Amino acid sequence: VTLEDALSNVDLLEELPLPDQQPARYIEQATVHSSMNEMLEEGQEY
Amino acid sequence: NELECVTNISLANIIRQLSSLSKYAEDIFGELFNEAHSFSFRVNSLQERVDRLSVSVTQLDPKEEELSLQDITMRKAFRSSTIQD
Amino acid sequence: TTQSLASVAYLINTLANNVLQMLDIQASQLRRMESSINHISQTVDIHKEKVAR
Amino acid sequence: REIHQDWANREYIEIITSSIKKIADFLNSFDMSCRSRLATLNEKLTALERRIEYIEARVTKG
Amino acid sequence: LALQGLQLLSQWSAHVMEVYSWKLVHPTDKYSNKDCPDSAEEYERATRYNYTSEEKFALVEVIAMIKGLQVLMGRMESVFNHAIRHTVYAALQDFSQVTLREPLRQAIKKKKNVIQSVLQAIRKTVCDWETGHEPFNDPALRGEKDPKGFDIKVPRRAVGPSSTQLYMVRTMLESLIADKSKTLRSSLEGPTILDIEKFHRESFFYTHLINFSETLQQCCDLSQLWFREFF
Amino acid sequence: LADQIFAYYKVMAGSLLLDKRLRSECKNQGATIHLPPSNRYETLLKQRHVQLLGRSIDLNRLITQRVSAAMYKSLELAI
Repeated sequence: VTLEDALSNVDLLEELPLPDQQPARYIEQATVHSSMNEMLEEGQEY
Repeated sequence: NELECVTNISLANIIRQLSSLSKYAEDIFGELFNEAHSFSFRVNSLQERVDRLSVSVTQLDPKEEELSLQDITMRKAFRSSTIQD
Repeated sequence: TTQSLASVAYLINTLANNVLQMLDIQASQLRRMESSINHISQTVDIHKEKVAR
Repeated sequence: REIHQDWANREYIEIITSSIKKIADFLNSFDMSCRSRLATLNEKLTALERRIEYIEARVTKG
Repeated sequence: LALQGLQLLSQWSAHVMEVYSWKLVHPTDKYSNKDCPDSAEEYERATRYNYTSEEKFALVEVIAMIKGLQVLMGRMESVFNHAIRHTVYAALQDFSQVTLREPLRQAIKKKKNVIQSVLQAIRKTVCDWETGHEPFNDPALRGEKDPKGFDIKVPRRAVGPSSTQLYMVRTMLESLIADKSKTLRSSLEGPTILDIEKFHRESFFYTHLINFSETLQQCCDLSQLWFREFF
Repeated sequence: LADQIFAYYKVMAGSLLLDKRLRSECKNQGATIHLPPSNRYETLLKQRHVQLLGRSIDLNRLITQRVSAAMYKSLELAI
């Protein structure tokens, strides 16, 4: 029910023996860039 | 807040990843259980066989043994299993 | 999100522990069987040598 | 400011994801170990079975 | 170390792919190779008879080394991720909170609003104030020289900046150094621009290293060694 | 792999029991019996986790079956 308890559970899980492993104006630019990327995802699919 | 909306979406995706991990554990555990249960069946069957063999062997009698020279090759020869996967 | 993770970890740990214990139990029983079978084989070949004598 | 709260939330999300990766790696390791042990058990059982059959074939007439 | 390993894996993959492609594009013939029969398909001469025993052994050794290094690097996923993200956060915060101070002060002092606006945007986009707000006693903002000083405590946590934030900061930062741009570069001193270029060239691989697993798997792609649709 | 492993092991076993004085005499006379080159098959023999398309293959079991068949065939041939 708390973050500390969950972290502890993970540590406990990790503590097991496992032998025998192996032997501005920039907004417009961002929008255009996003559009280009979207177009590219489709070109790769084609 | 857009940032607050993003964090909520990230938490939902994290819950979905937790479910995916649950399924990545469940399938492995089920396969392990199935194979170990088959192994347990084999072990129990061979344990029954072993106790039967022991109770049979503890009754042998050297004087009862009779050797037939004529039947020595008339007898079917024993061959071990040679199954290859 | 914090809760669910703890529950999943606990279940995995318990299940993993159970599986490990099952394997250990099986291996030990197999080892025990191997000893009885060896005793049986010793008795069998002793009887065969007695018959030969 | 919203930026600090976003950074803290990004800390939280990253910690959760790291824990997920820990669990996943552990699961993979468990799968790797358990299987090797199972293979050994299976081979031992197989050896016992054949040996038992040989003992049986050796102590029976017809 | 992680950067060097990724670069080495990429170099090995590039070498393997280049040699494979060159062999594919240059099929042999019975005149050159005696083992090749008179009758054979294009793929036959291209691949089967186009490699020597030593070449095949070298390819196998390179592939095995690549995969061994891949697994070894994967074993240290958590440590590499934590170290990379902590380093990225520390560098970004220290830069945006210390290195931009002198330039900002100079701009304010000489009334350079164009530089001041972008510098303030950069310092507002990424900087995380441990106190919850920008300091008010900073002498750089007022434009007058700092005493002797004015120690500022930069916080430390392990998290990489978001893709949008990193791209935005980089775009603003490399606009000041732009020769073409009246050039903004002409309004900045030498040491400040040198530090800015150093930071810009160093921060190129932040996005790649943040997604360490995807980058590592991409740098070791060998799936193109089996498909034969073209032939 | 199983065939070559069995052949190499049988050759090594045969060479081990060969008289050393006879080998020295043959070498002196000019009829040296070439020794079998060493190999690292043990690494493959100790492999139980061969992963291929999501399948775990116990190579050791298959090699064991093949060597058992080869040994039975060799014993029958000797008899």
